[PDB]
Amino acid sequence: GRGAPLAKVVFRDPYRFKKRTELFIAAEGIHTGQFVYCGKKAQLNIGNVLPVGTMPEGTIVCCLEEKPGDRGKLARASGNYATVISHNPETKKTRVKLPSGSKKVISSANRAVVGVVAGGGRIDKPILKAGRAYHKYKAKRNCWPRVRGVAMNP
Amino acid sequence: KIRTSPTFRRPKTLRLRRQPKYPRKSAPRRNKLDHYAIIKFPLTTESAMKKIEDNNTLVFIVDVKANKHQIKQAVKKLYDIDVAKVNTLIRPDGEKKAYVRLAPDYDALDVANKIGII
Amino acid sequence: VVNPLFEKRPKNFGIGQDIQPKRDLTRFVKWPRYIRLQRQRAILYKRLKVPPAINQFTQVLDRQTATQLLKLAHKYRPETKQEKKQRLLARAEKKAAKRPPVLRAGVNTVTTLVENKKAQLVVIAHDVDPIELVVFLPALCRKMGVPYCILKGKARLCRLVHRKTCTTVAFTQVNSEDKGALAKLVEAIRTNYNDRYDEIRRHWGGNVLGPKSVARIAKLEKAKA
RNA sequence: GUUUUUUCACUGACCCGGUGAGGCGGGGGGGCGAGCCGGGCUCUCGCUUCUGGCGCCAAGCGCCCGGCCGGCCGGGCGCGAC
RNA sequence: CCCUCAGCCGAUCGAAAGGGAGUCGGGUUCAGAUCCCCGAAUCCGGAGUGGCGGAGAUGGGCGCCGCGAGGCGUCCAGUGCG
Repeated sequence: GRGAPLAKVVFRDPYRFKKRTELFIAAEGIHTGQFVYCGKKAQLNIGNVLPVGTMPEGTIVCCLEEKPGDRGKLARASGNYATVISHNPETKKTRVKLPSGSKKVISSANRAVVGVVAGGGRIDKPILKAGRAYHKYKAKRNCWPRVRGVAMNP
Repeated sequence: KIRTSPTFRRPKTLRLRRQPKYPRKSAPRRNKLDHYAIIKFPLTTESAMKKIEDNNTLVFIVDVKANKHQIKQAVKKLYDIDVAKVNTLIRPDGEKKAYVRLAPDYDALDVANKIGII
Repeated sequence: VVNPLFEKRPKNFGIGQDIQPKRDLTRFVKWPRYIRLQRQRAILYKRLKVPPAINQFTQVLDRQTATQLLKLAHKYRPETKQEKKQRLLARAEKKAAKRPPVLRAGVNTVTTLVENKKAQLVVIAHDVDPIELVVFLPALCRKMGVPYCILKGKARLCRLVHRKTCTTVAFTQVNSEDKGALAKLVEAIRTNYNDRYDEIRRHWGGNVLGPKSVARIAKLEKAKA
């Protein structure tokens, strides 16, 4: 029902001898066996999670939180990116340009994975056959064969 | 006195035993699925007498509530017998029929006469 | 004597290194809904702007005086329900063959002998559960010229009588040899409560912010110096 | 003083998100750089980025605790982890 | 009893075609058979003071008595081998 591939990333719990597994939205370049580093003091290369207040202007990020601790809402469809415009170190507000063109202000301590989302440019290939459209929408919801209103009765 | 978990679990309170001031019911219910109540009557059919003389098993019509275990205790108590196995089927009459095969120390035909089926 | 197989093992409990120890989390526990209620009821009473009629019950009598007061109060108890019967054992020696001073208990039967000029000192508990029961007795005792003190613990003041809790306890009378102890109490209590009454009436309690809201203000204050 | 009479911001009702409500806000022995001649001071960090391993249920240091016969066996409490 | 220890985190229902250990050959009736009979197996559960073998597990270094086995007291190892 979704375009972009996921990624099962295994961390180890800092508090008990468990092991936690989180489903991420894969950036283009994430591979299996790769280490990813999440949090404030983590470095700035693709797959890492770090707050938008602790990275330069023009940093192309994806899967960006809109309220701090909501686990990422903006720019997570296949091949999307919400680029950083500028900071405001006092009051702690960072401008971000979104996939539409809207430039929203967010609370600067909220996190995003670096790089653009995987499975990009998939709206280029033509469906061609009504059957492919059927097989697409059968994974999502009951919405496909759109009956236009003008043919219908009053 | 250290809280090592961020959760509050309900403390395990004591729960006493019942020591009731009077028994609810005066007398215990005297059992109604007893030895005589459980075995109604033997079948005396062509099939049943053929089963008696060829397979060494009696055929009884048994009270529909009864287990195989209760049948196997009942026939042992009511006929001074020993049983190999009991096999029950509920008939389309709504009554049970229990094929009680005897262990080889006893003959079905020897027992059929003394209980009074022939 | 020094065994060379015994070896020191360091646990580096820094981030992303070692499984953290079992430390005290009494601060970050998700408490039951009732504990959370009674706690941030005590927080409301510190944040909100509390009126002097209610707030005056937080100016409570000092430990030194309260001990001297309960030592005097302990001699003029009402009799226990079992103490009453041995007084009725001592009836028949004239019948079948002059009453002492106690503490007047309860609010109605102390209120009726503050208005009547029949209370020498009135003791009030600081912690009455609905406060409307007791709010006025400061005003009454002051206006009628009764010396009054406020003690901590209605449970303590109810253990003077032989019940659980008792909001108000009055001294109606005392004996000839225990006049002096009551006299030196009323001196140091009437100078404390009844004579500070124009001061008490204009004194709003509460209106104290949280320690980290205060600590944010103090940071902002030294940021312009 | 008790209102009336305008902009900035306060938390405490009320709202949203998160979590197994696990380290919040001050200060402090502690560590790098700021500066006066061992002395006391304003700020910056709080221990892991070379690999498709391993990581819990304590090591160590300090004080007492029942017997048996100042010499004969195993337990509790702190710091470790302000 | 009282001390020490315990996350999955949702009661309960929902399939005679999904998941789901283990029975097959011969004979037998007017009408039933993988069910009765005969003969070969087999899966799960249990055993009260634990029912029998086999495994653990019976080396190595000694010192006397000894014709040598081999015995007798000592002192070390053994939670299986290729």
